Amino acid sequence: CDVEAFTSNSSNDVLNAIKTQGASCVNALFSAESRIQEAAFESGHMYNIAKHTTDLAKAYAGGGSDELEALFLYLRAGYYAEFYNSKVSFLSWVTPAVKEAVDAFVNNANFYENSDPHGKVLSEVIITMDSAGLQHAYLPQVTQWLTRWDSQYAQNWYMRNAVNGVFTILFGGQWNEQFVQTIGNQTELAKALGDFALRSSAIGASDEFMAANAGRELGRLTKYSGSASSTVKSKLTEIFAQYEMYGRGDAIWLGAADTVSYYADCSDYGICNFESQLKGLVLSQSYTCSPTIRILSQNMTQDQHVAACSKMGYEEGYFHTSLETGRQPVADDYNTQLQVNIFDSSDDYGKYAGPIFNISTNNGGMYLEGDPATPGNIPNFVAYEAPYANPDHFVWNLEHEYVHYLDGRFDLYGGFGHPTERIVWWSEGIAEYVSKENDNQAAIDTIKDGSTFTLSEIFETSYDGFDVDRIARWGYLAVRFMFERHKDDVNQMLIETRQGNWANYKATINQWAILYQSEFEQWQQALVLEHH
Amino acid sequence: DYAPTKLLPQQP
Amino acid sequence: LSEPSQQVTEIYQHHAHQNGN
Ligand SMILES: [Ca+2]
Ligand SMILES: [Ca+2]
Ligand SMILES: [Ca+2]
Ligand SMILES: [Zn+2]
Repeated sequence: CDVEAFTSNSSNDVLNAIKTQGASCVNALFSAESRIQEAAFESGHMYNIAKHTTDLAKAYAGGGSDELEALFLYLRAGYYAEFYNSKVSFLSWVTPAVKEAVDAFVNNANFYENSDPHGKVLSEVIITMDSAGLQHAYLPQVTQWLTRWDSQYAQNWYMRNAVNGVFTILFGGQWNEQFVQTIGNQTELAKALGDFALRSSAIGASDEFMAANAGRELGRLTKYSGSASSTVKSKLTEIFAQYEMYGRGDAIWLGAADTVSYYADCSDYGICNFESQLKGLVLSQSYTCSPTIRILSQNMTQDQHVAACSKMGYEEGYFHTSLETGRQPVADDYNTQLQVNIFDSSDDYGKYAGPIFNISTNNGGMYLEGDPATPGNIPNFVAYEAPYANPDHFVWNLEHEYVHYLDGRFDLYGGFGHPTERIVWWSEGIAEYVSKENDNQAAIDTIKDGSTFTLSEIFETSYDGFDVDRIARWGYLAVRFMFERHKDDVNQMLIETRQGNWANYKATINQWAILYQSEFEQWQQALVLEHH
Repeated sequence: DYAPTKLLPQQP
Repeated sequence: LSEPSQQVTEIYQHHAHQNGN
């Protein structure tokens, strides 16, 4: 691959680069430096490449096409770059050329072929329909794909990938005015979407995730009005009747229940309060570690419960000694016992945690402090077991996440959003320091590699960049440094954070960033040299 | 939040 | 509410935070 060859001002050079280097090298443009993106995705390049793609798509004879896969990937890579790069912004004549190229592939006699080579190009075409803002333009095709799908198509990895892209189209259509204006009247689409979700042959099959996505997008259709409304309702009713909230088809049932509940009246479907009934069914084991920790789990062994409780129990005492808490909670905080909610797997977490705890689940778990002052507030850590998690509890991220509960109750006044200064360095650093103590090779490695952060930079860390190196490793390094070399300052900072004096907290660590930078650097040196 | 798709998962 | 799931979902991710109402 040679990414520089996409920067030429001649569109023929760029086309030659796409053809000769292929989709695997085009992948680089999604994350290339801005200079390359502004040059690769000139409006003229997008136009000329779409015009070439139109002619190639018209001639396509089935059986896949490495070149068309690369061309459509490039075009939607351009829309990705345009969305995230303020210096990439297409002129108004780009998208009609892209729409013409999608049209050429859609109108081809081979559009509905079932093969993995076809699926590879078809995938990039369907995603381009969303990336290019064309969600309103191919609803008959979405309908045909939903109705044509069967177990033969489902054998092919790249056909599953491609057709699953129609749910991305439905989802992205929410921001498309022509789509919103028309989707409520798409009665055939609604029927095909419902019947796709109802395919019994999807249960336990490689395409079950698609039927689940269909159930979700069907429930989302209740946010629109029009001649399709009664078909949407009928099909949702059949989903809720055919499947159950826990058991066969529950990914489909719960996918639909989530959007129905948010956008519609749960009582029109008989699914009100389903979240609390689901919780009792999925999280059916209860194991009380102590007055301050209780586990609710889906399917853990007794050995796992005992090991989780003793690991958290050890961290709990270590936290209280290290943070010099006196076991005195902050004021206005009645989160007296952490509830640790452990699902059997990442998949189970993705299926059940969302509705039970009203959270997004594209993550490795999370701690919900809630509002500690409200009577009835429940502090919930939501997690899952994994085979490569830590023995002997095998709960992913348990030891780190548990510290957020203790830091929240004993160090930081208020709910999660109460601070009016940045505190990510402390929150994440103390969770790493308490849970890992001095066993942190990754933290050493990020000093050794030559790229470092100052105290001042660490204190400004945010979740925005999602720089996990800066957040977790350098957060840990700064916390460990302050504990080992300046514990009295930490105790002084904690007087302010415990009371919610966030300005005093900031003024306090501002002093650290100027005074201690050079010692922080020597401390890193000693840490590296100890490793050798 | 709407976000345009990056890459699709390849076959293992 | 969630976006549709891709064919592959990562098991060993970092945590999130915030809203669970
Ligand atoms: Ca288990
Ligand atoms: Ca708190
Ligand atoms: Ca580094
Ligand atoms: Zn954390």
